[PDB]
Amino acid sequence: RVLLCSAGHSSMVVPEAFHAVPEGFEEVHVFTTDSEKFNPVVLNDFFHSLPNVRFSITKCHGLADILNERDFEFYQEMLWQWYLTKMPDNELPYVCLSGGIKSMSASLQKAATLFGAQSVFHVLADNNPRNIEEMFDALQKGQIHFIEMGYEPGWAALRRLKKILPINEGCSRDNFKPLISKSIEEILDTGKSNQLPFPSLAILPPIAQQWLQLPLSANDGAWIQNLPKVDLHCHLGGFATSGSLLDQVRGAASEPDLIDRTFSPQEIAGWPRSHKSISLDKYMELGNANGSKLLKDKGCLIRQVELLYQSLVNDNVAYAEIRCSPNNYADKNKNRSAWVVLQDINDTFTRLITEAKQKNQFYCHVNLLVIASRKFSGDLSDISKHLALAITAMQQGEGVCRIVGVDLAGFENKETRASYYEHDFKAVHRCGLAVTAHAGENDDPEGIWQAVYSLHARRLGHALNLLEAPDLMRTVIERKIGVEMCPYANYQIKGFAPMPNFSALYPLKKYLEAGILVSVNTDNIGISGANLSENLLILADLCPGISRMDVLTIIRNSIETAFISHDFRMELLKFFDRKIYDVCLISIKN
Amino acid sequence: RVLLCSAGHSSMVVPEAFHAVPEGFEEVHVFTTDSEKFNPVVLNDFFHSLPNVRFSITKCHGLADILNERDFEFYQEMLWQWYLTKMPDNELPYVCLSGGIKSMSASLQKAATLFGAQSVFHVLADNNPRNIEEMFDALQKGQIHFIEMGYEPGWAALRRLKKILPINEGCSRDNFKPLISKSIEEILSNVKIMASDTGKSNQLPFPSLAILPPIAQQWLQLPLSANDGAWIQNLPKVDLHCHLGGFATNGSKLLKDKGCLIRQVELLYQSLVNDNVAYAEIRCSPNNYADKNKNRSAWVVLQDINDTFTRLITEAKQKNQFYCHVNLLVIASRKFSGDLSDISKHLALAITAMQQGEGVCRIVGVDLAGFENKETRASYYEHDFKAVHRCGLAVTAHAGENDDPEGIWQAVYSLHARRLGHALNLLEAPDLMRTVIERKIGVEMCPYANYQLYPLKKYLEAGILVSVNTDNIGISGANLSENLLILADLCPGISRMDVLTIIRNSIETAFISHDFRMELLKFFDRKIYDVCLISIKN
Ligand SMILES: [Mg+2]
Ligand SMILES: [Mg+2]
Repeated sequence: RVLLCSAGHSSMVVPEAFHAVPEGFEEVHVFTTDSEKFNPVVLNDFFHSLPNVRFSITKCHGLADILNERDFEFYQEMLWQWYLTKMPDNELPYVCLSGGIKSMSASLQKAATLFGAQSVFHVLADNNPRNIEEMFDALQKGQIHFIEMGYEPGWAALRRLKKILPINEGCSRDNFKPLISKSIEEILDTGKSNQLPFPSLAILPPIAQQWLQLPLSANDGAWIQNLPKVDLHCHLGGFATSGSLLDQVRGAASEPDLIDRTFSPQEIAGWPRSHKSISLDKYMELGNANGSKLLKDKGCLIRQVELLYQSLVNDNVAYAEIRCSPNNYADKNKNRSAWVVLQDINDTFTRLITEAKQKNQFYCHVNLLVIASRKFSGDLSDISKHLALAITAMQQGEGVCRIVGVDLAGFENKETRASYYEHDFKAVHRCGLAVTAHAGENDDPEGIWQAVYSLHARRLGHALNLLEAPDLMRTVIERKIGVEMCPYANYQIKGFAPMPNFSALYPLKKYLEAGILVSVNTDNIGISGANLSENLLILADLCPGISRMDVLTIIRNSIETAFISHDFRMELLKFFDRKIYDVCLISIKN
Repeated sequence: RVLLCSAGHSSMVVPEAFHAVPEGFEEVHVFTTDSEKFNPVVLNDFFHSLPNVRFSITKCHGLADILNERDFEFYQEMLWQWYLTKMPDNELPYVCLSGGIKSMSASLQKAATLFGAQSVFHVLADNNPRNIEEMFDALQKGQIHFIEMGYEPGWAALRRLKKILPINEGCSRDNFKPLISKSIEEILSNVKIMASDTGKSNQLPFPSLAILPPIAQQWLQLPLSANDGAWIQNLPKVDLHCHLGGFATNGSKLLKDKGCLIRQVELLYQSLVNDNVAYAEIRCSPNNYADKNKNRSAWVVLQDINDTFTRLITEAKQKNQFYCHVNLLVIASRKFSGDLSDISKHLALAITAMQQGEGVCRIVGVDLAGFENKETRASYYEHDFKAVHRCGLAVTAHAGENDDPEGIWQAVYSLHARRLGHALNLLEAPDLMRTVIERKIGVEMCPYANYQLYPLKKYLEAGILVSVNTDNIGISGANLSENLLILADLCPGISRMDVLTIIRNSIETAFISHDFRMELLKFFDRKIYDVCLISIKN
């Protein structure tokens, strides 16, 4: 073990602390001011009798004693740097405070309680011995007291500053940034006080408990990636659109002869950070290289599903729901019916889940979503076909990758407000499925009312114009209705701050403070060119002033709004709680 | 602003610390041991020179100095106790550390880190001044120096130990108890359990009261005993279903006048506060109480109810004493054939009444109670509810006691009832269980009402947001604390955790605004924390 000490007038308190553990101590490292009242020769001869005990001596060069604010802050930053440098890599260092005047003793105590120490304590003797032949009988008589106030874990993970900040033993106060000063300066609203999800978030030391409340920044990439996230609006057809993913899915086709390798979607400057707003038609056009024209192949379908699952696992996602269009990928020529396609995707996902779980690795439990599209070019019987297919998949029953519900989506040019397609949606609720609705992407605030009150839809897509219907806000809020929303996709197809020639503000922050159960999603990964992590991170320059804890409550809302069973909700909540606790403990160790 | 400092052998710290802040302070408290070396006369006269600010001296009885482990632990306990009796109620205080020898300096810094402080600092003087005039002189020359440390927020949950013991009327060594040691050991054990185990580490399913001692959590996991009556009485509660007219059992025959209604409302409020209930929703019958011959319309009666309730709420709040926010629900008695327009009248009255706006008490929803029958199903009144949801109201229902499961289904889906009354036989339709589960439709079930095997346990296992209510206090002759008490013997194997789950489900199913729900969550969390932390000792 390694012990640390600081003393003033007293010269050999370190030997007194060296008997704190009856077994003994292994390493000794003492840091103190440049005052001459400390005697290094006595400590040297004391520790020379024990060669097996390492004895390293360091002093505050250029500072005999603390006298003013500048001297105090200089000594504080140097002892901080020495403390980060000198602790054991995996063990908390030992430390004692039986010596030194108030300033350095308090500074070392605060540094120890902020980083952590194996045991801080005090050693006092009744007879205040001056020579070793005195403290020998002082400890023999028991006069020396081993004053210990309690174990001090500190922040179990903060020492990343040892590496992210280069170790510089020789330096002055002229160049140092106290990140801790910024993390302490502003700590203490009702919301951030009591919207704490994941009850274990009350357990982290007050440093982390308040750090979670700081505004989110673009430099938060590793931490946001290391969180377990949830995606609820993902289109499988838009996963692979270009690049290595497209090459891999194309090469896995059963018959590569009929693979159109000539088409190539055009580039958008700065994509995904579009230099200007884009229309919906071109947004679908960028996904023309994939979709249904290429995914008819069974091998292509298997490769796409496996690649999507692998990417979802790589993005640290723990639960997801996938929107699929089984009818679009059916082909009667090869006896590839829509039901067969859905069954194959179910078996593939179940096999992937089982093989990931059997190895006790990280896996994202995945459930499907069927798409009852607007059915362009008429032929609305496919709506009933899709509902029947979903119902059959739902009472299929056995398995793990279950179908949870249906999705209604499509173009808003037809002006469908959940009334045209209401004539058949009555039967689905009897079985026990769940209904979403892509409503009001750019339409009037009227259709959503029937979408929630006649369709009984528990989720909404986008609905970015909800801010102008406060009456709709109130009824949405009381009914606990989730709102799926895609940051990058909406930003690209509509335009929001801060790109030039636009004044529209992203309604996310007001949606959160209102209390709408909004869950951030990614829509089409390949076309947008951004995974869940990037979509979450873009909120920094999308909605300024947002804090990490709003992200945490967004994740909690995403858990809440998923069409899943109760017991699975408890288990997933427990796993998310533990994982997120470890993440905020260890990842932000920076 | 409050200054706290330790007194050793010299009067150096206190005046320089008091004048260190340019604005100055208002309350200053200094802690010291039983040592006769220190003198209080200088500080006494200095603070008497400025009597506008407050000052006090606390002496650690029976301890002149620290000479062993027992002496130091006793001093630390009394220092922590003096600190906790001396937090300002809301704001964090300032701390000066330069007093005493390094031992009490470190103890005071530990106290500041543990309980949080506004801005702790150090004070040093080169010339070691002695008497007031030359302290002032040295401060004139700028020899004074304040060494600011930082701003510790501290453990928010650990500022709540003032409730268990402000002071033990000057405890002696014979009856001394290390309560602050209990606090520090509970928090360190919680952190160590978090860091060591994983199975216990991840469960944590509740509002972040995880910071109780592990012994407290183990006691909570234990099943209810019939002797926990004091504990449940002390816990804040919520009564989402209470009928005003059935308290003094009355109603149509007696309450036609005005003074009787006022005294009934006051009695209901007094009884409701008497049980420490923080929130309740009341269903009333304005048409049953109107008197046309006296020019007493139903609207007038409802306005009088709202006015007396909000007046009482304001009166209770002005005293800063514990008060119970109450909202009103307009009943729609299912009178069937008689005066079929009464239903439309009641809903229209509700829409008009909820729009009054100003008033802490308001109308948040309507009720569908009345004579239940197949003809009285939800598919009979549904022509009239196309607009109650349009104006943003809320609807409850009472079905399942003798009705049919498809009636419950249509009530859930046609009326879009946010809540539900009774429906004890919901087990026999697992499909209905799933429908009520995923839609998060609450259930209001009163154990005494059905008492006059109970499946509530199975309801918690499945996941119904079950709320326990009084229905009608008077005819049942029991309050909500009694209702919670019957669950012990009435349902064996019920754990004290499920009582808190019932309370939480009740506060989620209340027809309340988002911000009001947020405030109620915070207040409920603080109150349950305090009450369990107090009651675990006894
Ligand atoms: Mg979409
Ligand atoms: Mg009742």
